[PDB]
Amino acid sequence: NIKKNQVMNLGPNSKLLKEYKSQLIELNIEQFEAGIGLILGDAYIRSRDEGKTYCMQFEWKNKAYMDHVCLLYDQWVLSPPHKKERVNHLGNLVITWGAQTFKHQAFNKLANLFIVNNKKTIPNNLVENYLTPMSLAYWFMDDGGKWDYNKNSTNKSIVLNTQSFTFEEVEYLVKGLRNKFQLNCYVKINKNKPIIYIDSMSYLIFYNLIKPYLIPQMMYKLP
DNA sequence: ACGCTAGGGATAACCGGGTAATAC
DNA sequence: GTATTACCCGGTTATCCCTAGCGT
Ligand SMILES: [Ca+2]
Ligand SMILES: [Ca+2]
Ligand SMILES: [Ca+2]
Repeated sequence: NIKKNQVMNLGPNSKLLKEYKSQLIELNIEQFEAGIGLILGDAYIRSRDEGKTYCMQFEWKNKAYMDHVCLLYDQWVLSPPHKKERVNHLGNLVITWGAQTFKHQAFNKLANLFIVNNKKTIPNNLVENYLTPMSLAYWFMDDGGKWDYNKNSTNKSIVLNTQSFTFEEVEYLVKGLRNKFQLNCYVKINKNKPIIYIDSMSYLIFYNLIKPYLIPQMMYKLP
């Protein structure tokens, strides 16, 4: 076998890299479980072939989170996160951090769940059959936040920013969250698009499930 | 008198395209 | 010359927080 340190700065078509890639067969349980939450959240899973391999591309303002995800997928990630500096239409500078895994058939398992016929969809019983506490944690860290951002608020209600999904898809996600994790949640409307509202009653239930997996610099998102 | 939420707006992300670097 | 592909880019906007001023 080959150590990552030996390949991480070779060319894309380097034979040693391909030999390093061939040693890896599957995502570990943690990378797959977190992957579910990430693809529900801020993650871009893509194929350049016809579904033979997939990679995940990442972009985040939060560098520490980017770092944490890169460490989680360490064996799949050759490069540190690269700084992305861009200029707005208003003239403002915008900083974010970019990273990607290399492409690999091990990522097909994640893609098969969501990417059917070249389009990001949600399967019927996704939450019920796949979403673990770890998945929920990464989903929250990607899409999660407060319902009440007022200073000195007593409201402990959570929001999951699911605006890219259809109303029907989000309803199914709600049905799952309620049945599997006993969360008192329902669909609400922002910009004529769906979000998931988790009531303040269920705050402790939600927080206890995800606490093992969240990082300090993502705690600001919690009420 | 003030908890709460619909609506605002500049991002913080998603999404594909291009290319520099091996192999043959 | 062609295939290969990880690390960038830049086009876009649905996010992701902030708050007006509604409702009681
Ligand atoms: Ca998202
Ligand atoms: Ca996010
Ligand atoms: Ca988006």
